[PDB]
Amino acid sequence: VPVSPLQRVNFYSAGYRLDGLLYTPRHLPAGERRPGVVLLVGYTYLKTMVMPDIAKVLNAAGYVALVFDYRGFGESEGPRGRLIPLEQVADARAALTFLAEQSMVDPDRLAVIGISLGGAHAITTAALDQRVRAVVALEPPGHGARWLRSLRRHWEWRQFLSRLAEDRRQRVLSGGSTMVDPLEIVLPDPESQAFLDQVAAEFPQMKVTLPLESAEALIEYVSEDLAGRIAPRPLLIIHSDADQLVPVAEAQAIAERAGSSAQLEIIPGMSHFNWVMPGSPGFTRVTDSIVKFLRNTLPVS
Repeated sequence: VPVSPLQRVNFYSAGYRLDGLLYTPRHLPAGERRPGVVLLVGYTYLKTMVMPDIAKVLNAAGYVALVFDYRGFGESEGPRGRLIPLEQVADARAALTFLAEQSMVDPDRLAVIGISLGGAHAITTAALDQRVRAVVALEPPGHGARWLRSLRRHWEWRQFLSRLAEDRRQRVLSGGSTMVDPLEIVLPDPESQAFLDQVAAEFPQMKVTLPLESAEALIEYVSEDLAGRIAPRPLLIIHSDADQLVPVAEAQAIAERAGSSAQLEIIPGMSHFNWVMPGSPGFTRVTDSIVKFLRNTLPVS
């Protein structure tokens, strides 16, 4: 049975039916198993954003790629907009189980690539799961509280923390968390706000609200504390100084904790959003860096 180059797939995570897209290289010989890559999207992003373009590059280099929506997001089941980082990591581990069961994939040659918050998930997933042979983390927050803290002036952060303590009281006493615009938690600079408005105008189905509980779980989410556990398995961290939404200091703090087997690559012309377009020079420089890392870590041969 020849495998279709593009399949809509479904698999479960904690009883929730997750929705994914499985990219297999065109005209792949029958019986041939290839390295499989799990693609992890960022904060409130849908699986159709950026990842189908990265999967196309990956398929041309001979790799099988799987992207999926986290529980509560996109086409996946789950409490709507309820973002709990360790649940997104558990979803990524269920995606590894599904991908390892595919006929065209070698279960012993699995890799994970994540963008931004998904990059922190790639690190956490590799730390807890030995099936991850290689990891790529693009623009990852190393410490949730430090990352979100840096987006506000100190007085604004203290005020946000008090709002969170009041919400913790209300959800324990009565059951529900206050639902907010995701940009009330990840407070963007005016530049990111303008791009995010453009991306939301194009993908209006990406519109969601998150419970304030998601800010508290993100504050307690420190992928830095687990980065060292990736032991001799390689990690590539791709970041830049130009990133105003996730400071490059986050990538630097992860690289110090991960050690010598990790490699930190700074790309000069690279903001949080200027490299996403497939025709852009930043897209080519990023995807070339990913493909080179995957080639000498998980060779197609």
